Amino acid sequence: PPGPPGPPGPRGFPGPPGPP
Amino acid sequence: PPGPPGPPGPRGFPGPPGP
Amino acid sequence: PPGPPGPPGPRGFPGPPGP
Amino acid sequence: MLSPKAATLAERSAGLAFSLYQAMAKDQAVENILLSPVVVASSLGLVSLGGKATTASQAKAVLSAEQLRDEEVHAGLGELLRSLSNSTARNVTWKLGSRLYGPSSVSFAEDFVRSSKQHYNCEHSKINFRDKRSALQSINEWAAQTTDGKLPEVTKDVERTDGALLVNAMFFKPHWDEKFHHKMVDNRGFMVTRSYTVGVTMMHRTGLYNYYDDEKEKLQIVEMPLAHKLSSLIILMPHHVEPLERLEKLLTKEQLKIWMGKMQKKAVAISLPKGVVEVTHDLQKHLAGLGLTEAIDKNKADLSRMSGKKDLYLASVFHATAFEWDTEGNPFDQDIYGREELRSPKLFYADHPFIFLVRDTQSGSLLFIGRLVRPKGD
Repeated sequence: PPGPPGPPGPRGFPGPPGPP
Repeated sequence: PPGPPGPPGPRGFPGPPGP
Repeated sequence: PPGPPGPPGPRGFPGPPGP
Repeated sequence: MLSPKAATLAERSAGLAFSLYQAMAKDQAVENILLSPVVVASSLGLVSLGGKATTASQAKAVLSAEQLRDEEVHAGLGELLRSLSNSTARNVTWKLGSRLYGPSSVSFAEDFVRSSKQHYNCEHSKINFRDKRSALQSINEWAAQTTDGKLPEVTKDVERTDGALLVNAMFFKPHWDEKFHHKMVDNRGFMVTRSYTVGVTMMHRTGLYNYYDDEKEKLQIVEMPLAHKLSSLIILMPHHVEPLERLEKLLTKEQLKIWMGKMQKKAVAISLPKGVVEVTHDLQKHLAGLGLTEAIDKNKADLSRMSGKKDLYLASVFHATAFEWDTEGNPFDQDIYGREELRSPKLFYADHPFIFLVRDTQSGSLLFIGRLVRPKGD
């Protein structure tokens, strides 16, 4: 039988700051 | 056989407020 | 064997406007 | 299976552990929390066993056990404790030691040692607190031996040295009903805040888990059955990286029942920090804030069943735990899922602070409660 599905990729980059 | 690829990671955290 | 890691998540949402 | 008496005491213990968690969460010197309800309750049972008049009546009041006979409290808690150390069916690593340290000049009554040993497995030793270096050594070595090195030192200092110290030392390692693969571990950041990250080892598994995403209160909740499904580890985590205060206001036994009723068994990819979390709490002040005012008071305490005399008071209630997140659990068949069932899983990606608890699947009664705010890491 095949192995378990792999782990998730890493969390994405944080979002940009909002406007002033 | 190896398992399938894992899921995409979570979305990054939202950005900080502006100035 | 475990599957390979998924891709990285997307960029977070923009922050709120500056007060 | 617990007797009806023990089940009633487990419920009292659970209600108290919840009140204590909420009190400690309001304290900003408190970071990580690790609490065992029966062990907290046993501290109050010991005070009732060793105290008289209002010292003891307050202890029962904090436990909401006013309408239980004294002997019912000690018996029900004893059956609980013996059950957690049974290891017959559970296949879950639990080590607990309980030791009452008294001043060298104070003789424990023969009747109290027999009763506290009988009901609470409590050990007793006079220690001389004038020799502080040696006093810490006795406590720390006893705790390390109790936990086979998982808790190598409980405290660096004993502030109040003229009374009794109750020390509980524990090691707890949940054993999953469906094990994680030992190779599904890697290194990632844990965000303590939005500006402080600690490098941790994370472990990962995708499977079918009871799950609920509360979009309105922006939190996820997931249920992880422990070995042989007689208890579950529940994890509660907000969507964003935030102090847990907001979630803690929502958390109640009633709200939990609502959340669990909204859960559905779904494919979930769970990512958790892997490793040992060590915490020592001195519950003294928090128990006093909950109503145990006289036991902890040098000038009020009546613990003369403990010692015959009446200058002894409860100086500290040390509650020290090593809680280990590990991959090990029961093996599971080829595929009780299929090629179909695990695709597009929900992510429960615990890279920021969360609350967790262990619940008894049968009586819904709390069996452990805590939160992870700052993991250890290099």
